[PDB]
Amino acid sequence: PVDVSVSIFINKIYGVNTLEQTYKVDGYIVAQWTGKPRKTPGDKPLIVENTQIERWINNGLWVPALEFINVVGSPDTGNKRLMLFPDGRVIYNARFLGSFSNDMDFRLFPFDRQQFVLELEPFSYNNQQLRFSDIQVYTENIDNEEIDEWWIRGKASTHISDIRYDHLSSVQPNQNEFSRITVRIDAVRNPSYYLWSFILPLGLIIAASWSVFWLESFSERLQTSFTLMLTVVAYAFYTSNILPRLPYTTVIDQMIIAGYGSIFAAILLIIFAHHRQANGVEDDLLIQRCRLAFPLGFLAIGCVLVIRGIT
Amino acid sequence: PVDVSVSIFINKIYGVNTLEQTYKVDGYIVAQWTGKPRKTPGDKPLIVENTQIERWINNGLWVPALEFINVVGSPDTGNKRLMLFPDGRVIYNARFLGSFSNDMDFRLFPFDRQQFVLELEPFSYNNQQLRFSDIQVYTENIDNEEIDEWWIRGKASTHISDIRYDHLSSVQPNQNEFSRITVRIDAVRNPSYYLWSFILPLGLIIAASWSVFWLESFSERLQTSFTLMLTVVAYAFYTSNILPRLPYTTVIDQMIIAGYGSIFAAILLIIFAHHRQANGVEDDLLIQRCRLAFPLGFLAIGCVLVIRGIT
Amino acid sequence: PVDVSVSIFINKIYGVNTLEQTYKVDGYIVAQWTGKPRKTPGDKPLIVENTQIERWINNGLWVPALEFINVVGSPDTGNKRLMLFPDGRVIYNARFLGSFSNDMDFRLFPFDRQQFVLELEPFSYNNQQLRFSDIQVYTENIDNEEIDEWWIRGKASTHISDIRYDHLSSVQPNQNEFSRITVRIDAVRNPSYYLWSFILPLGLIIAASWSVFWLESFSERLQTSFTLMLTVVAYAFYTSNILPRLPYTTVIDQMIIAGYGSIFAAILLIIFAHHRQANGVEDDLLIQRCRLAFPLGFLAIGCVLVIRGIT
Amino acid sequence: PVDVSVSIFINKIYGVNTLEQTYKVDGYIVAQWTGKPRKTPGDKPLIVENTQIERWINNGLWVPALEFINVVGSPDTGNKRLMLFPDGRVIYNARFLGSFSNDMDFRLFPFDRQQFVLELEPFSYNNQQLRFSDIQVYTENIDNEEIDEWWIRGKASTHISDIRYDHLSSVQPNQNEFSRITVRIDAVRNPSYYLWSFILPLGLIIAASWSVFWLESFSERLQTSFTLMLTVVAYAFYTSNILPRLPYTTVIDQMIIAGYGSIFAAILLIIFAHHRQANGVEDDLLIQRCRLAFPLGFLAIGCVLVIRGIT
Amino acid sequence: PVDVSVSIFINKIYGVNTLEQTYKVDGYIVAQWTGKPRKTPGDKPLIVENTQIERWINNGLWVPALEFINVVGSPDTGNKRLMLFPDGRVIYNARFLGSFSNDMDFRLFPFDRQQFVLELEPFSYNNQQLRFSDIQVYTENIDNEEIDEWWIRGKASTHISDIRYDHLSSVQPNQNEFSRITVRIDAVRNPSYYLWSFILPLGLIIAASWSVFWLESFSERLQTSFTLMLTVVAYAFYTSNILPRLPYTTVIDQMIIAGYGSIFAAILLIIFAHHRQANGVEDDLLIQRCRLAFPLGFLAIGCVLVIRGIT
Ligand SMILES: CCCCCCCC/C=C/CCCCCCCC(=O)O[C@H](COC(=O)CCCCCCCCCCCCCCC)COP(=O)(O)OC[C@@H](O)CO
Repeated sequence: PVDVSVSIFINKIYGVNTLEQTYKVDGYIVAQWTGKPRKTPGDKPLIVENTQIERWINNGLWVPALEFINVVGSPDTGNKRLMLFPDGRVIYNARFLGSFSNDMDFRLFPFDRQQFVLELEPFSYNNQQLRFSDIQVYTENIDNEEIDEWWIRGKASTHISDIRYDHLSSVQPNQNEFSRITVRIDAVRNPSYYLWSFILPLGLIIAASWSVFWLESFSERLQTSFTLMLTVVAYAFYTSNILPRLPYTTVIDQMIIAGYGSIFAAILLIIFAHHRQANGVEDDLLIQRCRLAFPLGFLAIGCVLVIRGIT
Repeated sequence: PVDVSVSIFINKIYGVNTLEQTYKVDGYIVAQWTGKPRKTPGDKPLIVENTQIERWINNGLWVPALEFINVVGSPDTGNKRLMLFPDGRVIYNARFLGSFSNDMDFRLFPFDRQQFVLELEPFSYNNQQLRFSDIQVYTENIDNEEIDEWWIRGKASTHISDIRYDHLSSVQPNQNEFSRITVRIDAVRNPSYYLWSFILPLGLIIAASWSVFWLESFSERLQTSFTLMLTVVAYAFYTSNILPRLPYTTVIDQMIIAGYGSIFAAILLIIFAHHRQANGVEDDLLIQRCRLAFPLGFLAIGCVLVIRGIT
Repeated sequence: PVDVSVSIFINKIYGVNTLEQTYKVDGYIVAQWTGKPRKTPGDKPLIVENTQIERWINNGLWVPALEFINVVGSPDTGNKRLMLFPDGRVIYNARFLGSFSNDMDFRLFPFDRQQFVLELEPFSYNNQQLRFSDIQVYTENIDNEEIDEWWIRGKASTHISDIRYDHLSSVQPNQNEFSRITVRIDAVRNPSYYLWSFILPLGLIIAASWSVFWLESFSERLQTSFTLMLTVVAYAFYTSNILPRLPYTTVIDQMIIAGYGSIFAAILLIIFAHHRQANGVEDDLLIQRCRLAFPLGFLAIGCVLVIRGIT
Repeated sequence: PVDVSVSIFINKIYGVNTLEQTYKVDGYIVAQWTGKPRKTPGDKPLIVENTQIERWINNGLWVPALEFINVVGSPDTGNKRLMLFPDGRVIYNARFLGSFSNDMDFRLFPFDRQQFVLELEPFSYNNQQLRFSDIQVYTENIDNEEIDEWWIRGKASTHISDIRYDHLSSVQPNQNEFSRITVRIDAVRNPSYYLWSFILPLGLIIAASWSVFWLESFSERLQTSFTLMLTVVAYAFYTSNILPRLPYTTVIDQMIIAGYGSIFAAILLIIFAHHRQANGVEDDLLIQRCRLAFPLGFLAIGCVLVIRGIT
Repeated sequence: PVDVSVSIFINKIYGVNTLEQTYKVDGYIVAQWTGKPRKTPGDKPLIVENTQIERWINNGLWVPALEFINVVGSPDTGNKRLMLFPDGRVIYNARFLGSFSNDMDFRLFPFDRQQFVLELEPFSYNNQQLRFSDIQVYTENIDNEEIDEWWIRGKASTHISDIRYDHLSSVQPNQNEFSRITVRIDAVRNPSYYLWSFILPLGLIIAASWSVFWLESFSERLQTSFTLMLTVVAYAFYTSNILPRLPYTTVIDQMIIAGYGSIFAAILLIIFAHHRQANGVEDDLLIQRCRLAFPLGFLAIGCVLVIRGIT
């Protein structure tokens, strides 16, 4: 088995696509193994750049192809380089930008924690085995972290494992296990834009909706409920036009649904308080009792949604 | 006829485009046939990766080109690999990401069932025949299925058939039939975001529109009908800005049309109840009889649309 | 002159871009001519696929380049293939996906008829002449036609003509005429989504705007006219956010302009009926006479626009 | 110096991007010079198409590279062709589609005049000099001009000049001057969609805003001013969602700003006319004097903006 | 060490993407070093263009690969050129268009200052050292500067430094330091569109919101507060649909939040002034005292945000 040591440098993680559950990573790959001794000009390391690599492969140089098994498409490889030492060592160094996919769950959207993952695996070998994985995310974004969309916690997690492919050759004593390198980078979204421009104003609109119980006429309470209903629709548009698309409801959308429910429940109470001929449009304490019971009932419902997400 | 056995691995189905009726599939192709015996270094399997394949074809190696006849454009092939055994077997292994087209019908949009299809066919041979097709959708997304946009039901359907091209050579005793592999994957859309953020609030807006018959003045009933009309337009915008574009009306759009109709029919009844000098603005039971007849009439219409889609 | 027979297969017409007046076509090209007799292995047809074609051209095989003179850019050619018969025949078979441009006129937008056009012409020869053109649009989309955006009427129109380039060599006895193949496919847009979700509700909003003449106060008529004006603006946004961009006004936009005009003309009549001290805010039959004259006047204007488009 | 004669054919100008100040041009380049006499098969012109050109360059054929110095990126060259005559002439013919940049000024947006520019220059030669430039915009779009986004006035302007690069070799007696071909095509935007769907309705909304001075109550005048303020915001959204993005204000945006100013100035006058206890809510001719002074003052302001743009 | 002198020409800086913190730069690279003397045809400079460069590298010409270490992906290189002098000098000249990333901070969005950065570094050498860097931004955009999105202040800053990579070979006496060229171009955004179409009208809407304290009824003050609340939501949509996406709040968004707060604080005061039975709906000077205290309190808050950004 040819031992291969790998170092991954991460320069930039960006472009998270929520519907496809993909993200872009730009960085370097440094693979190093040990072949047989060779003679190089000047008995010093020999450097072979981008298009000269292909001429060495045709002459019989063994350069294993390393594939990302989560990449969507083909990574946009930039500059490549080989460094053939006279004692046998070979260092392969490449620049990559690709779109990677992972199971990402945005159900706590403004406060979600993701885990960007890179999986590396030799494309056509089972007994060329990876030993060391060093991940150097040298971008110490701890400084000026508050201007970045994603905060990166911890350094990185590396893991060398053996993946078994049972859908393989009949003769598979050890001919169906492939070495795999997994890199995990934890991240936390930056909940400042979504906490000041989406959640705070939505709390004020819903809070102002309970003001409808302070008007002093049945006709006034009903008519201003439709303006409130139009305000929430105009707010669900401002939200859905900015927030990322998802196949489930986040915590912002569940507040909007509660906004529709609060206004609609107010309309039923306004109508019921007016047309029950036991309190009627005369002295009626159902409205006064509703000035207090509506904020409390909504606050309790806000707690049920706040424990559903955490659990 | 050279027998070819094919295995397709499906990694990711995503990016459904409703107007073009296309979708993206990423996975592997494994073709295997049996040529003539050859001598390989060490009498062990020989591996030929990406750019070394072209050097073997120039020397006379027979590598048939397999084409997807539903792909839109050219698939973005990544890593390729040949494995030439000494006893004659040849295994071709490639990575593909392409955009595939199929007749997709979204007329039940939030509850539609699709059928993603891959069709494979040799590009230039009629007596190189495919025998086996194994489809391994190993992505057991049954776990964490609720965070995915599409739920995949069943395993997969494979079928090897013979397609006849009558627009072909004059001498076509058997020279116009091509083997074809068809793969079908059933799917069901995830109706949670569209059932809580589009259908439920739309039911509340239309339900609140019937509240206009509880106001106690002709001037009030007419003026609040225009606010309701503005609310539905503001809702048709919030819907059309998120839902996928289609050349027909889905079930959400047919509710919006009923929303316009309900408000417009209310305006005619409000005006007619006021200007018929047989009940007039005095004691008038046409409005009271309309507090009940409007929700029932709309509920019945909702059933007609609910049976049109199923049938 | 080398006679060339051409067959075009059309698989998919989609992606109409209204501003650029381009559309995408995916299909096959089959060119067939007759060269000089050659000797092939086994005295049977010889097949030369994608990258092996270039090795035959370098050895002196004559493969004329056929260009689409309406394509915007360069078509994305997929698989290619040559079939060299021993008696001299050569069949060239390629897969193309390109963006094609034609003079498209959308002035009747929801009911417009287009004409998708493909123009083929040898890139560098004047006495290599095309004789036969067969267009096989085998996609019998007559079934499930109602789920497609474009309905295709008729089969196809083919035409072989000679284009003269006067901007050419001084010696042009016949050295400036190029054979050209023109393919025309008629189509009609699917006017169901645009007839139920854009035209019908717009007719209801404008019809409900004439209800402003049934209110019984000058203050009420004026104030509800501004809500109507806001409704039409909110509707012109919902329309312009979905309809394709164009450099002229379609029939939907001309109804919106009439919507603005009807409301604005109503405001002038409401104000004039109140401030003319010959009928004044007292008994005034100008408003009653306007309950009828407004729908009729608007209906007549709708006919003028309905004959302008047809003519 | 090798004399080079150039002909540019323009097929399509489209895709104007206002923020980047770029546009797309599709057409042909025909370069012709005179080398040394050669012997061709049959003593007739020899044609060398796309990939065979590279084999002639390797054997020492001089084919200068012509670069567009305004192109953003690299043009998407399609088919190429050489025509080597036996008497020495060489004709180079290529198909290009590229994105070109020029200083474009949209400050009169709906009535702006642009000037699409192509600049051509040999990439690495100073004494290979261009003599003739013929620009053949054969697209006589005078017919069906009204369905096109851009109207093209005049034919074309050509100019062969010498550009001096002072940032060049120390020995630059004449080794720093490069021949340059400049092509200019005048154009005028099609002001029909923007004159009927954006300017006319905006004139009606602002005109209807002056109707607020005809209501007969302080409470009514103030409340309907906020509906008008909401209408203009709803209109600035419909405008900014369709008009191209720019780093300055066009003439449409300056009308919207005047719309905000007119409504806001109306609010101050309504409040001031009510709370000055010299005319008060009693008989007050400041409002009546404002029914006339507001349209005139706004008309005069419209003239100041109409002379600022022209000057 | 081989001395390399570099000149960068900048043609166009555009396409700033605020979420990815990237921008596009188009220009030239001119590298010049001195190899060993060679014999050229005619004893004059020899020019080797695009595809002929690769044939010289295969024969042993040393052409170091220069990489941009901030580029996202791979730059779209256009025309290349070598100029081999007989005395040994070699000049490498290339055209590039790439997407570059830098730490960009938009927290003062309409008045932000950016710093576009290009970093150049040899890809595989440590003792090939860069000496001179000349940056020639010849685009004297001082003229017609007001039609450009970005104003460029100063000329350019160049810097040649040594970057140490400690993650490198065990034998690193000097084998881990790489020469680096850094180019910085200061810029200031053009605050005209965002100062007239976003900040001025937002100041008028908030100013008009304080007019609610001049109405003379509790019912009128409350109902027109909800129209104001709808206006601000309709304005936050018009803003968020045009302004660039960011992960923090700019100065425009902080005014919108103050707009929500001002209206919501007004609602509490309106309700409190009506339901405190010490001033009540009778003669109440809390509203009059609020006609003045609201503009002043908001003006002071506007100063706190105006000093937070500067500090
Ligand atoms: C299906 C609708 C489609 C289009 C929608 C149109 C938009 C809105 C609709 C309004 C009408 C709805 C039903 C109303 C039925 C009318 C009720 C009725 O029969 O009795 C009298 C008729 O009205 C009158 O005075 C006027 C006499 C004529 C009757 C009504 C006016 C013409 C209606 C124009 C229709 C458009 C046709 C064209 C469509 C393209 C009124 O009592 P009256 O006199 O004691 O007091 C009136 C006061 O002004 C003085 O006291």
